[PDB]
Amino acid sequence: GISRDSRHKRSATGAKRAQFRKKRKFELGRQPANTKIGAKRIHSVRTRGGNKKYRALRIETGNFSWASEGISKKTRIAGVVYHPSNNELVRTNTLTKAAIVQIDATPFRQWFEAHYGQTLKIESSVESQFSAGRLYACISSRPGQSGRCDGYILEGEELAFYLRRL
Amino acid sequence: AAPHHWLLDKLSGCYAPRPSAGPHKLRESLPLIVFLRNRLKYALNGREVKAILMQRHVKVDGKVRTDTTYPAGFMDVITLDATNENFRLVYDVKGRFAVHRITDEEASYKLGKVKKVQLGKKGVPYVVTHDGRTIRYPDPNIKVNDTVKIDLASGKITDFIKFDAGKLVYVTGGRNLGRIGTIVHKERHDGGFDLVHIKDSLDNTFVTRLNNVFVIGEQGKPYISLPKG
Amino acid sequence: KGRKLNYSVQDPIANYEAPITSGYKWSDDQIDEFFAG
Amino acid sequence: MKLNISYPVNGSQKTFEIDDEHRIRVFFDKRIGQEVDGEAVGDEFKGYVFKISGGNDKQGFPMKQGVLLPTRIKLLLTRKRKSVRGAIVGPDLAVLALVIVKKGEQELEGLTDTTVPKRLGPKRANNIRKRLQRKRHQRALKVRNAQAQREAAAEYAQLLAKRLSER
Amino acid sequence: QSERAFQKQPHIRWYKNAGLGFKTPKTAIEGSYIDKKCPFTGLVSIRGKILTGTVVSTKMHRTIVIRRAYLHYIPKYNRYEKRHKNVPVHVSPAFRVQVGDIVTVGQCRPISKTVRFNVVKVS
Amino acid sequence: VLKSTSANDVSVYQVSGTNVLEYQNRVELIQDFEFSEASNKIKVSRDGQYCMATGTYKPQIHVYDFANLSLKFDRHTDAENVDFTILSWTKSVHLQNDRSIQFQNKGGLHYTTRIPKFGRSLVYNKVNCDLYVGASGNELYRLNLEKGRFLNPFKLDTEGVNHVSINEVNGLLAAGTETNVVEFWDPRSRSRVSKLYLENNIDNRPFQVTTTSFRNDGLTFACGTSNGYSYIYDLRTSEPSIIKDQGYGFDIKKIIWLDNVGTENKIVTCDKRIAKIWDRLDGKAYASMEPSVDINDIEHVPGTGMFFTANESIPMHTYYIPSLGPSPRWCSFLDSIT
RNA sequence: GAUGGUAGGAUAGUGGCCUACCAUGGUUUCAACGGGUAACGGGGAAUAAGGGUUCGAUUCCGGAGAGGGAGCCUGAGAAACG
RNA sequence: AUACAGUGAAACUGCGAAGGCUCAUUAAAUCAGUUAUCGUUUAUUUGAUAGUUCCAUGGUAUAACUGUGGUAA
Repeated sequence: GISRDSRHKRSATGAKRAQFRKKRKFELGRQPANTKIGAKRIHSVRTRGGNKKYRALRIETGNFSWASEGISKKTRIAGVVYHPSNNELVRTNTLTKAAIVQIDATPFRQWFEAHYGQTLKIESSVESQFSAGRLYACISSRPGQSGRCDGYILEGEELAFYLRRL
Repeated sequence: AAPHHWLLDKLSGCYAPRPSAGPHKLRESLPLIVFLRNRLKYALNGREVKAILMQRHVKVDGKVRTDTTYPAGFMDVITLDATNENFRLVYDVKGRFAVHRITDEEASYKLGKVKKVQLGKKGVPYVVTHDGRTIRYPDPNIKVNDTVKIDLASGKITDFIKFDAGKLVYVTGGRNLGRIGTIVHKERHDGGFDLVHIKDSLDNTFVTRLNNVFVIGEQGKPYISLPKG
Repeated sequence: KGRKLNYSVQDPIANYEAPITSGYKWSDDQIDEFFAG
Repeated sequence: MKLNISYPVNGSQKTFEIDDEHRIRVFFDKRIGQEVDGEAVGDEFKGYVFKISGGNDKQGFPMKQGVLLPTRIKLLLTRKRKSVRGAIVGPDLAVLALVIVKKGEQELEGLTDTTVPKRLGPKRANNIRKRLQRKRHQRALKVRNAQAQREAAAEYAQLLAKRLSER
Repeated sequence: QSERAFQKQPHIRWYKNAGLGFKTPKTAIEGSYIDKKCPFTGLVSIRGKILTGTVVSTKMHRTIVIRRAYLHYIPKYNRYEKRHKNVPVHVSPAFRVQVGDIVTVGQCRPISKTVRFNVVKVS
Repeated sequence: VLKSTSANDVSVYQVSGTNVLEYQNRVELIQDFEFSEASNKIKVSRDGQYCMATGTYKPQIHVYDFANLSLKFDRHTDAENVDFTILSWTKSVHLQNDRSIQFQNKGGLHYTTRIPKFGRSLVYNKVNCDLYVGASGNELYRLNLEKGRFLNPFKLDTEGVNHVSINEVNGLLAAGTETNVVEFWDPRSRSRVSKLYLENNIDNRPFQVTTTSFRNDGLTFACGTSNGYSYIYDLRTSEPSIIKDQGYGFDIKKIIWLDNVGTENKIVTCDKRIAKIWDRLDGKAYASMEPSVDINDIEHVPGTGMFFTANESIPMHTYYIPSLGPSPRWCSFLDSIT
């Protein structure tokens, strides 16, 4: 990154003759670490005293949350199909916040068969993924700042809310 | 290089003493060197005021706090062991720090304006003041700008003065800094020039802010003693 | 489409490199009789 | 060339100015760590084996173990550009360091037949081999700290309970 | 009321109150509008000062351009040249503000490059 | 003596592996060869030294001098890179993951320009000096280094292109698209000449061609896919091909020839985990180079038998083959240690 | 990026601060935007002096620089006079 | 004072220097006050603030130091 200041750009009035200043330390834009899938490597960068910041690049073990009961359990990552904060970001298959990524939902199968007995009330277009294995789930946590991959599962309303999109 | 509040004579020096960090801010306090050395004159220079600070005569707020630039702000009761000196210092009517002499039963406490009440962590009610005494557990009816009375042996609130229409208020801030009389008017606006207004000898009127004013008692009965002329 | 495809002329790259005369070691007739089909 | 030789367990080390470089040419193009024989560096020390351990060349520049390139190169060490000779030994070493790990056929009145002792015995208890009143006071102050703080906290929480009952 | 991706929703339908003498309309307490930066449900909290004036343009959505003429006692040429001010402001689900419409706003948490004020009143 | 992996009656060696007495018999070739936990892309310059390796987090440039066996510098560039080339020595051009293009010099960062859409590949033309940059969509752009203009961008098919390359001895512009068509343009005419279609016999899903290459005879063309299937092509009966399924087959990214050293008609293929090498006119594997981690891409140093990968680990692996050729003049005791 | 909206990146965090997508906005005769110096002078920036009436106390002219641009590192604080 | 015991060159340590010249001309954007940050960082100052235990004390590896040396340095 470069900057965080209004001095390089124009305001709501249209001004000119900028030529302002050598940029300070507190306009610090670090490089955009597009977090991907790999082996888990988090860079421990420093800022503002001992404010360590976890910059995750190759995180896997996503803690994704069963919605209707709120069961955040551990799984892997496959790939993001739709994220128009950059439509090339899904072409390159990175992993950022608020992305809709696919999960092999085998521990969710284990929890359902463990606290319900039988195997398969829950919606049908996610029951198809209960059968097959890959369910859609959206990342909540920030791997570029907190270094973690947490998320929430897609269950019904939010599922169709994304499936009608793409 | 000085402020106005210290009552500092100009024929003193070149470098003015910056107070160190502490309870109060820089702009609303006087350190111990400008207190003892050149106001009530228990010293002649910085060397001997550091000497009596190493001897530890000062007992501000019941603790010793041996430091030259310790920022004694509003009504911190300076206590000196020899000749049982008990000093409550308040504001006069023209902006300076009038240091009134009090007695032991009055210096056994102080009062403090409450700034905010918090549900901070683990269900604990919470109160802060201008010296930052985070004391446990007041009643739920502590609004902003009320007045707690600190214990000064332990830290507990002993008495409480509610801020409402018809209370004796002290103004420390802005162009009303250091006035007493608290009743011509009440006017709470919604973000500025909001206050209770203060009389004069002819009962004139005045405007200030909420945070720049704080209560000291009742209409005729403050349990603080005040100096006179 | 503001910063998208500015068809301007830029200062440091206007003579960043220099061309070559013969270039391809083949001939253009070798191109034509190379991919006639 | 000069050959520094070290017999480590006896604690002996000495340099030997060996001219006549076809004796020296056994070491040539052998990098650090690879062993050697006494047979092609000398005749009077046969059955000898030396692990090489670097050496400063002429112009004094050291070699660090195992890079490449027996000329001088400019690396980044403890980070600034320092000049360092390559680990491989060639014709232009001033001194070359050697560790003798087996005595062969001749005694040496510098290395074998003369030796130095060590420095001094150990100081730590476990190094000599191979408090409890503080354990009283630590535990007592810890249980007293618990019986002060964890009781006083509930002792003003009950005052909160009195304020809540009266409110 | 969902023309964009990424789970358009309140962020924890949801409802709160800034207090301090400003009402919350019943659709803004319980309605289908998201209230992302409208301070009644919102994510922002109120502070600062509150300014009042009529408008000039409400052309783009979530842009309320207030005008604010005010008296100032000019001593230079001893006559009052009349004031004018401008401030962009995000929408609220309480009034489609047209030309005229003296309204007031409270200071909070810079939303775009130049907006710190969001509508809290219409009268 | 460095250990060798098992293969088909042939030996390879790695230097700077994940595993590479050992501390005191270290075999380190290039000092400070390690990045910040991954690697983007490595390539060796046309002259006999100065290899360049792009960065991973706070991405750098990392020029290594081969005649000093260490690092020269690391210009921390502004964004994360995907593709670049080297233009002789000191000049080089890069493009990042955003649609911006950097021009590094001896002083570094001579300019930063942009392309209107997100780009994926860049090549330079030695003849009349226009870099062709392939991006997403209908758009294959030019930035001519003569007069710094822009040129009349090449109209593609729908989705775009994964790789562009021009032929060396005659200039035939390749562009590996998504819909199996290879879209050969002419660097003379600025028009299409052919729209060759790629076929198979398995047809799992509609693969996209990701790697294009030529060599210095100017008659054949090496083609890739998004499935792990190498392809050869000639003008001689250009509709079929010879194909090479690979035993894992995710996405082949680097297919490069051996057209300048001995042991001829041989080619290196490289997908995400493995990089193999086989012979022309039969399609039988000469060797393979299985590392302990995935591969971001590779490169092969000219004149000799050594390979440099960019991977997803902390160091980069170098792979020496003492049967393909010797070790070069700056590594001229690798044949003495192993 | 002009003006705003949605999301992400980076942040110490607010923020078109940067990028994807979308809308064609926004300031102005109630002075936009632009023109220069006794802008080595001015603005209280401050002390005022018991008769000097724009001399007469000071903070700051603007930002930079440690041979020249570039990149990196340290720290509660830095794009370090070391 | 036969495991330490005072002077103390040279080495680790705690800190020191804790704020100094020249050059091209910015019109409330340089500056001064003020509102706010439940929109944020914070060493030091000050007030507060910790409850998971199956069949008498834990490991080599480096200095300083000796010893062999290289180099004009």
